[PDB]
Amino acid sequence: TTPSMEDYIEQIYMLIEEKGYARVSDIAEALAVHPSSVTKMVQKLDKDEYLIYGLVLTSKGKKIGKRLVYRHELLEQFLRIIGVDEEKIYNDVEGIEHHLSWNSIDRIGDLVQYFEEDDARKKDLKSIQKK
Amino acid sequence: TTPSMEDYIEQIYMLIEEKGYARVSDIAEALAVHPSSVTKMVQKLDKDEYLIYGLVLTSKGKKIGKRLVYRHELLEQFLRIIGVDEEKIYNDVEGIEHHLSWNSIDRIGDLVQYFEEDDARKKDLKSIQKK
Repeated sequence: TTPSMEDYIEQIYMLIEEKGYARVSDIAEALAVHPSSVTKMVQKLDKDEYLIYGLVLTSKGKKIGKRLVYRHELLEQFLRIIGVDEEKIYNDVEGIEHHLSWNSIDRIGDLVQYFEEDDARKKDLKSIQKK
Repeated sequence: TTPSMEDYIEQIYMLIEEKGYARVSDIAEALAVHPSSVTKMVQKLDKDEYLIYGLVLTSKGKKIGKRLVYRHELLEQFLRIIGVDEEKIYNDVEGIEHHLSWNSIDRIGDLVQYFEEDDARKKDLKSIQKK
């Protein structure tokens, strides 16, 4: 499960949910890569049984894809809550998402919940930045 | 300033602070890489003027090195504070450190300060994990 493989699974999952299907051409455009690079990964994803062949995810691929989408969203919410400039959030998440253990993701989930459940906490955090 | 280059500068800075100098053999062992690779990277750092040649950092290299060590330390503090298993922290930081903008680092700094000025906040956060 490499970072690249994860980016592909996350994108395929999102396209299926968005359009109802995922074409190699839409993946190439979404990730800004050459279609041959897409064909190579797709074959690896099929061999590793994450999907079949247009592109259809297996239960294995769907489970991981849902987790990857959840992880990405959680991390954007994390950086957003702590005050990171919105414009910078996507690129940072795209890079760090692949290097956090599930344990760290669980704890970041708790941290997000901590601030989401009581706005007063968000206000107090903001006060720190103000200094 | 690629992730690999940053790992090298971080290690060189630390070795100089640790032993007083940085041998190529020590950099190789520290990063678990073959000496040949170290030679190649050192030539690049020398060209980009981060150091001169044993290995002595320029003010440019020292400034970056200090910030990289600070960044790594802050990130360990952050994962430690939110409850990540200590054994998992180093590896997560090693990977995410290169993918966080300075804006994200500054905000994580404020977040760590937020929890440090009131133990009650740490307690409330821990309760969420406990639950």
